[PDB]
Amino acid sequence: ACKDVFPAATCRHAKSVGNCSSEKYKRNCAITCGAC
Repeated sequence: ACKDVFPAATCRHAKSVGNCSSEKYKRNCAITCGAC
């Protein structure tokens, strides 16, 4: 049970660079960062 709260535009931006470690863009965009 999860869903990306943050906008895809930002999410991808974090992943691209590899800032997935940061919680700021992990709790919301779980589908992207968490990969659930």
